Amino acid sequence: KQYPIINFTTAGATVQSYTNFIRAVRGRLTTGADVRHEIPVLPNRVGLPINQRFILVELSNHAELSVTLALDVTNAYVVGYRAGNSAYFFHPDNQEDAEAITHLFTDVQNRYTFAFGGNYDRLEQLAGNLRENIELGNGPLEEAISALYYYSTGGTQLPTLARSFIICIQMISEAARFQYIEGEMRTRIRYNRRSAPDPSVITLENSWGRLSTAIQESNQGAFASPIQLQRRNGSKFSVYDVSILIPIIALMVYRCAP
Amino acid sequence: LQLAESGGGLVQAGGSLNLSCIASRRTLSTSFMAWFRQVPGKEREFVAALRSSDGRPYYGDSVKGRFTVSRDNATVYLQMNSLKPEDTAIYYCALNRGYSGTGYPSKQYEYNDWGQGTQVTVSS
Amino acid sequence: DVCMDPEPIVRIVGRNGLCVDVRDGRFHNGNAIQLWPCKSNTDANQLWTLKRDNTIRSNGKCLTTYGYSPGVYVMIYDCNTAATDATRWQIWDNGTIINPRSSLVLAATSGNSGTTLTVQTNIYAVSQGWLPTNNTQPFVTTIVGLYGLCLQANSGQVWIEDCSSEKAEQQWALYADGSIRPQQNRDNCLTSDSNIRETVVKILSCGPASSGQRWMFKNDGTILNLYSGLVLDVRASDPSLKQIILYPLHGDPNQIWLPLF
Ligand SMILES: *[C@@H]1O[C@H](CO)[C@@H](O[C@@H]2O[C@H](CO)[C@@H](O[C@@H]3O[C@H](CO)[C@@H](O)[C@H](O)[C@@H]3O)[C@H](O)[C@H]2NC(C)=O)[C@H](O[C@@H]2O[C@@H](C)[C@@H](O)[C@@H](O)[C@@H]2O)[C@H]1NC(C)=O
Ligand SMILES: *[C@@H]1O[C@H](CO)[C@@H](O[C@@H]2O[C@H](CO)[C@@H](O[C@@H]3O[C@H](CO)[C@@H](O)[C@H](O)[C@@H]3O)[C@H](O)[C@H]2NC(C)=O)[C@H](O)[C@H]1NC(C)=O
Ligand SMILES: *[C@@H]1O[C@H](CO)[C@@H](O[C@@H]2O[C@H](CO)[C@@H](O[C@@H]3O[C@H](CO)[C@@H](O)[C@H](O)[C@@H]3O)[C@H](O)[C@H]2NC(C)=O)[C@H](O)[C@H]1NC(C)=O
Ligand SMILES: [Cl-]
Ligand SMILES: [Cl-]
Ligand SMILES: [Cl-]
Ligand SMILES: [Cl-]
Ligand SMILES: [Cl-]
Ligand SMILES: [Cl-]
Ligand SMILES: [Cl-]
Repeated sequence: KQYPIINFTTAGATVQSYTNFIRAVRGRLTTGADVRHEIPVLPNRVGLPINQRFILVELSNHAELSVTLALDVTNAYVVGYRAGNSAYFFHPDNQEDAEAITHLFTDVQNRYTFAFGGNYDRLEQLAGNLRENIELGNGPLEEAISALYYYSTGGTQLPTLARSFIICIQMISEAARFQYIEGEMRTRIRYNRRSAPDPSVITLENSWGRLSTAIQESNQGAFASPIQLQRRNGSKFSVYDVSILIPIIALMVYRCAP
Repeated sequence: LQLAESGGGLVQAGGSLNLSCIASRRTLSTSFMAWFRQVPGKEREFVAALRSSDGRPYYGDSVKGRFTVSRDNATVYLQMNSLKPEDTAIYYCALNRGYSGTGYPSKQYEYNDWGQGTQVTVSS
Repeated sequence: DVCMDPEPIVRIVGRNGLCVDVRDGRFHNGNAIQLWPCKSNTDANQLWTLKRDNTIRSNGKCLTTYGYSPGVYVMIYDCNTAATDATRWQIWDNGTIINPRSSLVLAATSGNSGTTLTVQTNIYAVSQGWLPTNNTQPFVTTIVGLYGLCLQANSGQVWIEDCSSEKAEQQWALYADGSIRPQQNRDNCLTSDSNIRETVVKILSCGPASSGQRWMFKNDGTILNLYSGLVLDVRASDPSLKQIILYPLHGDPNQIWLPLF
């Protein structure tokens, strides 16, 4: 038995093929039975059976290379990937997660757990660049797939690996989490442009956990305290209520029970 | 890479035709497909284009809502309706690669791959 | 492990961007609640505590409906001597504030400062749209849809056009009352002349604050006219017709939008 697999290729990618990809990812991350203030909640980690813990994302590119990312359904985030006969995993946060990832890619020959987790701070450190200076788009993703692939054969060094994780995590995990960020990647494909995410995108990414908490702990959608976000030009504004977020956020991490 | 046009022929004023443009091969780097037309002694005139990334259509000035350019699973079509004698011309399908930005190529010199053209003749 | 239920203190912003306001800052029982320009200070009469018991309180007293039939006024009242059912409210995700006992909704039937608030039969009109928040300004955004094109206002007409960040006519003010207003004329509103499919949407005066002027951004990317159930739709998926219509939900690309700010 294998976890559910969703496919995307950069070769000939269109606005439609990327949209279908992201929608299929969301459909396998959660059933949609738990919806709060019209925003779907991901499954609760506690008591989630191991056979339901992950989904796989097989990426292919024009160079006819493939890698398979593993995503944790409880937070939509990349935990590792497989290239050929090797698997690679971010440093687990705890003992239970360390056991959990042994259920991924079980027939792979070699397995490596990195010193670093997948948080942006460290990946930016390793890449030598902040998110605001790493271009996203179909071109960057095509290159990230090749980089991820050639890491297994010795052809990719760590800073390029880190940059490739940053590209994939935003174009897959953050796009699944946010219609807004899916729309941003849609735009890059639409106009065949690559560009770094503007401050509105970065701040949404940084705020996903706190937004999930604020919405689920709200009194009927009104927050106990504001969440500060940014416009595309970097100016700041505060959000006190779920209303404006309904078209912006597509998935939330499970914080508590209704 | 070869493009082939089909579907030209004879009709009378007010009639309709549907042209098709089939590539010999599918390349995945195409940015725009386009239809042009040419009569003797005039330059080639932009008729219609289709943006590959999302299917957005574009039309030349003299096709005044009368034509529809479209794409299918696996071929680009030009549906021509309410044809006037002024639409008689050789019609060509063309391909553009590597375009980047929010606009569209609409001039003959912006498309580098060309079919041989199919003749359209409108009676009366 | 149940979610915490806090009691936020917020303004309540509604019709034309005005705030729910205990008139003159006086708190004797029966004093009217009104629309008033949103303050920036800490005055109690515009700061509402959303209590766990479904009351809405200012300076410790309750937002209270005078009665259970359409058109009666809304007042401040001692929470324990008021009729309990008259102090109960639910705040809906679609912006409605409803009194469960009567099923009537908080309303401002005029748009002027000083308008006394009433309870009314729910018709999801702009006069019945509210937002609990301390944001006193509308959310200004572009609205992107089919083929990446931008919703654009041209006097009374609305259509989708190639996006340009230089174009004030492509900027939209998302008001607390559910209205979508062209940034260059905040007295105008995205308006459907009826609740019926294929009505061409226009830009008209916000004066009626009607059911045809209230819109909700849904989680699936559609922009929904609450009262009719119909969504904003690029007619025949053809931008060249320069017509946006109401149409039943199907979720194809000509019904999908995104607020890009
Ligand atoms: C991503 O790509 C993989 C590989 O192509 C997809 O899995 C494959 O799905 C096929 C069905 O779409 C399977 O083949 C068919 O089997 C049926 C049996 O009745 C036959 O009728 C039919 O003619 C085909 O032979 C194929 O076995 C399978 N390959 C695997 C699992 O390695 C994958 O599809 C997704 O996973 C499978 C397990 C099914 O649940 C699909 O419904 C599901 O969509 C692709 N992912 C997506 C999201 O499309
Ligand atoms: C929207 O703006 C209003 C006006 O500033 C904010 O109200 C203020 O909220 C703070 C903290 O929530 C209140 O302070 C608290 O006072 C209690 C009572 O002693 C104390 O126990 C707490 O530790 C804290 O100091 C403050 O009184 C209140 N101001 C008022 C009512 O005039 C409001 O928080 C904003 N709402 C949101 C969601 O941000
Ligand atoms: C505006 O928001 C309100 C509240 O979210 C919506 O009203 C609610 O809509 C749901 C779904 O239509 C109703 O669900 C029903 O629940 C009852 C009892 O739980 C059950 O008998 C049905 O099987 C159905 O599941 C819900 O009752 C209803 N009312 C409340 C108080 O939640 C309202 O529809 C929204 N208006 C628009 C135009 O979207
Ligand atoms: Cl390492
Ligand atoms: Cl940097
Ligand atoms: Cl133009
Ligand atoms: Cl011929
Ligand atoms: Cl008083
Ligand atoms: Cl009573
Ligand atoms: Cl006034």
